[PDB]
Amino acid sequence: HMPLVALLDGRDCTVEMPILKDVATVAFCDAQSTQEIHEKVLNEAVGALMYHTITLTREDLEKFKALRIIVRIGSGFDNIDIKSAGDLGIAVCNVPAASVEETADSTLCHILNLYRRATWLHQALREGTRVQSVEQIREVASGAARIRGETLGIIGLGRVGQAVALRAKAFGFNVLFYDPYLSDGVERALGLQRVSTLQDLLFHSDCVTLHCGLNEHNHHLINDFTVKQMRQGAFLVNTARGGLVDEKALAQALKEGRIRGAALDVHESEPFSFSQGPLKDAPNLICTPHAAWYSEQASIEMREEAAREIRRAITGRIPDSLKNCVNK
Amino acid sequence: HMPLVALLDGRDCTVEMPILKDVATVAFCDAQSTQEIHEKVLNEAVGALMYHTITLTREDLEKFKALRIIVRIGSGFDNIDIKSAGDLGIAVCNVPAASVEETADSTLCHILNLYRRATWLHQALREGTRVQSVEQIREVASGAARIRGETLGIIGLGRVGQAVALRAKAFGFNVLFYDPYLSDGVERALGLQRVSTLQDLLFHSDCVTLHCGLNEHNHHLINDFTVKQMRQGAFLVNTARGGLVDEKALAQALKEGRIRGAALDVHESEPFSFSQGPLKDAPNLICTPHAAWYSEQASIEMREEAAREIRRAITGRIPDSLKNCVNK
Ligand SMILES: NC(=O)c1ccc[n+]([C@@H]2O[C@H](COP(=O)([O-])OP(=O)(O)OC[C@H]3O[C@@H](n4cnc5c(N)ncnc54)[C@H](O)[C@@H]3O)[C@@H](O)[C@H]2O)c1
Ligand SMILES: NC(=O)c1ccc[n+]([C@@H]2O[C@H](COP(=O)([O-])OP(=O)(O)OC[C@H]3O[C@@H](n4cnc5c(N)ncnc54)[C@H](O)[C@@H]3O)[C@@H](O)[C@H]2O)c1
Ligand SMILES: O=C(O)C(=O)Cc1ccccc1
Ligand SMILES: O=C(O)C(=O)Cc1ccccc1
Ligand SMILES: [Ca+2]
Ligand SMILES: [Ca+2]
Repeated sequence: HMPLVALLDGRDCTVEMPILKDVATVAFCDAQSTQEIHEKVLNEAVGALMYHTITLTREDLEKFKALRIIVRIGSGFDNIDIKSAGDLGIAVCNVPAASVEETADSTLCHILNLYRRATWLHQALREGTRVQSVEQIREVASGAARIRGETLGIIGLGRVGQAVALRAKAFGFNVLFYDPYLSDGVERALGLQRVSTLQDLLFHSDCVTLHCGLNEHNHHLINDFTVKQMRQGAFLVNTARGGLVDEKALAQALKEGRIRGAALDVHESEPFSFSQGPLKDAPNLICTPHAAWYSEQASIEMREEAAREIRRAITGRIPDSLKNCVNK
Repeated sequence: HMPLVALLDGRDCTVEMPILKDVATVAFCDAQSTQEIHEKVLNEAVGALMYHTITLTREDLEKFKALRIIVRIGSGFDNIDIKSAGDLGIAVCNVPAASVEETADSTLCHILNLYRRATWLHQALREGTRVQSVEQIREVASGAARIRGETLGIIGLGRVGQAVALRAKAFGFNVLFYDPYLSDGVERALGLQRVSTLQDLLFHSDCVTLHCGLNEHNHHLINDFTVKQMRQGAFLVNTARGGLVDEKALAQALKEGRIRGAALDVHESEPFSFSQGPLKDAPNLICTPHAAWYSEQASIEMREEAAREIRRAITGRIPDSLKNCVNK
C-alpha cells in the first residue's frame, strides 16, 4: 500500500526517509497554507508532518480525505485544532523533548542580554559609537543590573521552565514560578518558590519569563491589565508563544519605561519584522526569529522522533501505538 | 594638612567624597594621559585614584613629586608599572572583588551569544531579514550548536574564572582549566578538570575563554602559533585583557573559519571601533566596549572600596594598613 505521508510546511525530508522508506510514500508540499497543497495530497495523505509555520483549522482539516495522523515536528501544537482533528478521526502528536535545553539556553541568553545589555552594546558599536571613558561606559551600559538577589518569575514550569530555573539559580537568581496545572510538591523537589496567582508572580518578579503552552485560557496572558501588575522597570522574556502577549500593551510599556526591556523569540504575527507592527518604534527590545529551539543535533533529533511516530502509526494501531498523542 | 587626592582619568568623585571628606583634598583631572594633568596635581598629589583608561610608565610616575599611593578602581593593574612605582616609594593597590559576578555573567552572555547566535540573529532582523520557513531559520541560525557535552576551556581560574566555571556546569559544559600559578587541588575542590599546558587546554576545548591577568609572560598568549593549536571551528571569548590576543591572528582565523566565532569585551587598542583595526572586516564577531564589569551596584562598590583604601593609607602607615597592595 505504501500510504502517502506529506511534509506540509517544509521541502526537505532527508532525515525522515531512512525511517519511513519501506512503509510510506513520502512527499513534501512546502506550503504556508492549505491553499498551496495539491488535491492529490489532500485526497490521499494518510499521515502528515508539520512545523509551526502552517495552521490547521477544522475547515483546513476537513479538506483531508484520508488523513489519520498529524505529527508536529516540535512541542507546541497550538497551530492545530486538535479537538476537531480528533473528532474527525485524526490523531495529533508532538515531539515534547524537542530542543528543551536549546530553548532554555536561548532563554538564559536573552535574560543575560537584558541584564548585561550585551546585544545592545554590540549594536551601538556597529553603529559607530566610541566608548572612551568610564563615564561613557556607564552611560551606554545604563540599565545594566546586578543579577544576584534579583527575582526571576517563571510562568509555566514544564520542561523548559524547569531547565531555565536550574540555570537561573547558578547566577544567584531567586526563582519563583506560577503554574496552576501542576500538582503539589514540584517546588520542593526542585528547590523553588511557588505562588498561587499570576498577579503574585508579576508583583514579586524583576524579570518575567514565559514558558507555558498557548491554550484556550491564556491568549494575551500579558495584557494592559496584567502589565500594570508588573514591577516598575521589570524585564520580560518570551520564548514560548507570541499569542501570550498583547504587543500593543508591551509597546506602550516599553515607551513609558514601565518595562525596562523585553526579549522575544516569538511574536503575535510571524515572521517578525522590526518595520511592521506595534513594536516598530518600541525601545529596549531584543528579538530573534523563533530560533530558540535550533541546533543541528536538536533539529535532527525531533525529525527522527516525528518520523518514528509516523512509522508507529502506519505499522501499528492508532492511537494505542503512539508515544506522544496529545488528543486522545 | 588635608593631602591632595586626585582622580586621574575621571570627572566624578561623588561616591568617594563621603569617605575622604575629612582627611583629604579631593580633585579630578579627567585626563587620558599625564600630559593632561596639571603641574599642581603632579607636584602635590599624595594619593591617586584611576581606572583602566590611563597608563603610568616609570616616566609618567617620575612626574609625581609627592605621590605615595595609587589605587586602581578595578582589579586589573597592567596599566601601571607597579615595579617602578614601588621603587619610587609608591604603593599600588586594586579592588579585587570588583565586578566578579558581573564579569562572569557577561562572560556567560557572550558564550551563549556565540552558541545560540542570539546577538547576530537580532542584528539580522534589524537589517530587515525576514525568516518565514524552518529552512530559513536553520540557514540564518547556521552555526548554532548544542551546549551539553561541549568542552569549555578556562584560561586563568581566579575569581572570575571560578564564577564562570560554576555557571558553565549548569549548562552541561565539561569544564577544563589551565592556570600554571595555582597550587595543587583547586580542581578537586570545585569539581573541574585541570590540564598542565596551554596546548592541552586549546586542544581539548570547543570554546576558549580568557580570565587571566595581563602580565610579563602572556602578551599575545593567543597568537599565530597557539591559534593553530585550537580546535577547528572553536569559539573564543575574552573579557580579561585585549593584550592577551594578537588580533591579526584572530582576524585571519575568523576569515578562514578556523575559529567559528569570537566575543570580545576588551581589545588591543581601546576604545574599540569596528571601522579601525585588523578586526575591521573580520566575520562572526561580537564586541562590547569593556563593559563586562558594569552594574550600578558594582560601580559604587569598587569606588567605595578604593576610597577606603586611600583613607587607610592617609590615616595609617604604608603599606601595613593597606588591604590590597599588589606591589609589596
Ligand atoms: N521558541 C522556540 O523555539 C520554542 C522551542 C520549544 C518550546 N517552545 C514553546 O515553549 C513552551 C513551553 O514548552 P515546554 O516543552 O516546556 O512545554 P511543557 O508542556 O513541558 O510545559 C508547559 C507548562 O506550562 C504550564 N502552563 C500552561 N498554561 C499556563 C498558564 N496559563 N499559566 C501558567 N502556566 C501554564 C503547564 O502547566 C506546563 O507545566 C511551549 O508553548 C512551546 O511552544 C518554543
Ligand atoms: N572586562 C572587564 O570589565 C573586566 C572586569 C573584571 C576583570 N577583568 C579582567 O579579568 C581578569 C581576571 O580577573 P580576576 O578578578 O579573576 O583576577 P584574579 O587575579 O582573581 O585571577 C587571575 C588568574 O589568572 C591566572 N593566570 C595569570 N596568568 C596566566 C597565564 N598565562 N595562563 C593561565 N592562567 C593565568 C592566575 O593564576 C589567577 O588565578 C583580569 O585580568 C582583569 O583585568 C575584566
Ligand atoms: O516552537 C516549538 O514548539 C518547538 O518545539 C521548536 C521548533 C521550532 C521549529 C521547528 C521545530 C521545532
Ligand atoms: O577591567 C577591570 O579590571 C575591572 O575590574 C572592571 C572595571 C572597569 C572599569 C572601571 C572600573 C572597573
Ligand atoms: Ca530593577
Ligand atoms: Ca564544534
